[PDB]
Amino acid sequence: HMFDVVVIGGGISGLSAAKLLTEYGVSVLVLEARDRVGGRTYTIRNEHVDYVDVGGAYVGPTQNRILRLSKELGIETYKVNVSERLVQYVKGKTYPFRGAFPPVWNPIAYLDYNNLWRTIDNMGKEIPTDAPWEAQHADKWDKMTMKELIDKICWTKTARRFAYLFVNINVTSEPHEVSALWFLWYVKQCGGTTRIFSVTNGGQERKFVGGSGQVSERIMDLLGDQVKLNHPVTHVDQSSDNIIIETLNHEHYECKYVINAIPPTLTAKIHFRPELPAERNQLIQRLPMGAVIKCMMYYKEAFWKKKDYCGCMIIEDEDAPISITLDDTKPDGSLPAIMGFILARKADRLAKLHKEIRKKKICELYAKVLGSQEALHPVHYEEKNWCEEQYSGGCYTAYFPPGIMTQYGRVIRQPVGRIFFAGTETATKWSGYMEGAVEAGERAAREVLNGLGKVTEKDIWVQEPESKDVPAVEITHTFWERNLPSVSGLLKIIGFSTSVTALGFVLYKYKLL
Ligand SMILES: Cc1cc2nc3c(=O)[nH]c(=O)nc-3n(C[C@H](O)[C@H](O)[C@H](O)COP(=O)(O)OP(=O)(O)OC[C@H]3O[C@@H](n4cnc5c(N)ncnc54)[C@H](O)[C@@H]3O)c2cc1C
Ligand SMILES: COc1ccc2c(c1)[nH]c1c(C)nccc12
Ligand SMILES: CCCCCCCCCCP(C)(C)=O
Ligand SMILES: CCCCCCCCCCP(C)(C)=O
Repeated sequence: HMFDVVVIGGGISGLSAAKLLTEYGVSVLVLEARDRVGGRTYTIRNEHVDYVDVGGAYVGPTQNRILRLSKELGIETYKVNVSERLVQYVKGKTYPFRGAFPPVWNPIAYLDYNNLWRTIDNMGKEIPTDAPWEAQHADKWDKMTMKELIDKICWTKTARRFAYLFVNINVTSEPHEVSALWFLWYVKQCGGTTRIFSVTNGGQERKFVGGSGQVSERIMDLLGDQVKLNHPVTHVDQSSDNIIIETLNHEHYECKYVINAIPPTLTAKIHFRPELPAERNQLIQRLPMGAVIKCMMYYKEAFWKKKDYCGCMIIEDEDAPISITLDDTKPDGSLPAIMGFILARKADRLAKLHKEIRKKKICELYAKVLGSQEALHPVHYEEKNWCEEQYSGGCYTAYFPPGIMTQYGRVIRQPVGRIFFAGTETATKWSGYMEGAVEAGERAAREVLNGLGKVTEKDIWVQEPESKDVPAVEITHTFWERNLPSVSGLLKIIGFSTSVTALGFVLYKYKLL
């Protein structure tokens, strides 16, 4: 019952924190609300699936903390399948393709699309990773929704529609719901558009053998009985020098420091004393979670592979259940599966259906999309609705509605007295991700170790050596990607050379050429 540190939450962020503190000889108790660890990562194990991640799954280049943390725990990664053709499903029609983004054949649409990604990334360049509210344009951009920005950026309908999907896919919410400032920041802090969206050399490159649930399971092993499951913290009281923590079953723990390692929306329910600053209380009640239902469809045979598809479908169609999928076949070829997400508005919609109506609907879309009736004969179906996770609030992460970032956002990871705040939402790189959970756990641990006098100020924020197993190849854009004009830019240029072609006709008739 008496510890130096209590960590509230045994997600990756909380366990990381607890694991670091333990290395330093500090006593830590982790108080985990659920009957398991790992939080928004959850590897289910039954004999239908062997194992499957129903929560966070993927890792890739530049995600150095999670790779290092997982490697040290004896967890191996494997590459996501992209040997075959990706597909785009738009307007009833399936378009196979290669590369990260679907091809845009229409020349004007192409300039639009191209300019959209470059502009997302250039606008990002201005946003400080760790102080987005300090952006030169923070106030202006934070007032916009991402729908407004997209519609301001994009002339074509294709580009707009796609960009709205891009939003859904990344922040599992609707572009009208999210600040353009926060969204530009969110893609920036994941490496940019190409890194965030890609499989190869991107955030979706890899998965863990045996599941990402294992990152948390094994740290809980190392911590032994220093991790208590079924202890949701309901009160935290730092009035006196021993902080008193109370759990839902009325147990009391005391400690010198607390690391809050749960998302904002759950932070918002803890009864703190003294009360948190009023900015902070506003902040943490105004960050909603996104909406995802992760659905895994199992088949006997990876029939998509026969048709030369990898199982990655980018599904751009309002009435389709799923938005995006990946092959989820086991690394040795066994238990073939498609992983699909139901995202944003569509998740809230679909969640009101029965499971077997959701199943049926997904199989039908897949038959349609992959053009094969074999899609209608799944051998098993696994799903997790994160909207209905009481100790998660939703997935993958919190979004910032317009206004919130410049109004209350500065204090997102500021300590309140001896309470330090971890959780992926407070990470500055790959925040929203398992990677950002580790950055944030280890940095809060270090904030506590600085307090205990065991680590210096300089040492709180430590950069991760690059993984040698999964190194980061640099994202490059072609000459044409860099320099093609936006639609609007075309018009400017064309006006300049219709004009001048005219003057070369004035000069030619005058004969002064
Ligand atoms: C469907 C899904 C897909 C995603 N895909 C990916 C992916 O492919 N790659 C990736 O990197 N990330 C992905 N993410 C996000 C990733 O899962 C999270 O960013 C990461 O797990 C968050 O870690 P955390 O430690 O910060 O928070 P959490 O994992 O939420 O940990 C919080 C912990 O606190 C507990 N808790 C809540 N309230 C209390 C309380 N009051 N007291 C005590 N404990 C409490 C919870 O039970 C939980 O165990 C996804 C998440 C989901 C749900
Ligand atoms: C471009 O194709 C995909 C496939 C899966 C994901 C994706 C893009 N972006 C994702 C994110 C941000 N999280 C989980 C899965 C995916
Ligand atoms: C002046 C018109 C602009 C020219 C650009 C058109 C590019 C289309 C072909 C590239 P893709 C392989 C389909 O992405
Ligand atoms: C003068 C206008 C015509 C320009 C030709 C268009 C070339 C597009 C190729 C696209 P990428 C090779 C992927 O960057």
